[PDB]
Amino acid sequence: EDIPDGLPDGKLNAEVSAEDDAWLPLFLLGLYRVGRASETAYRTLLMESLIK
RNA sequence: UUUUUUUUUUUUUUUUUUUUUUUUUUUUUUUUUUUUUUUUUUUUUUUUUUUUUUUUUUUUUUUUUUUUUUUUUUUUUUUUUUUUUUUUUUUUUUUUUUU
Repeated sequence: EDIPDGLPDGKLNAEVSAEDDAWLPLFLLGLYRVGRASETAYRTLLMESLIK
């Protein structure tokens, strides 16, 4: 269901990686769970993410 | 290995003794750490007796409203990758015993 014209405002391009797929989608999906937390003491989910 | 009082020279056995002694008593007197005399509330000028009082007052109550120091919405293990579950294990051993 290709979206209508709401294309985001991009920025400049950094150094080309083409290899970070081993962590970057996992990092975003785990950051979703970290954002779902509500206690600062329960921010050990972030530490578990970094350990992972 | 050997041993088994952290016993022992032989003597001895009151951390007793010159002799004399025995109130860490005594000059003789004495014996309220009493006393000039006379006194005896560390009472008193006369008044006086709420460290009461201007009058008025008397929630150190009140603008009107109000009355979870509740609430975006959604929610409700300050659970979870999967797998697991002696903060057990080389093997051999098992008085931190022995000449």
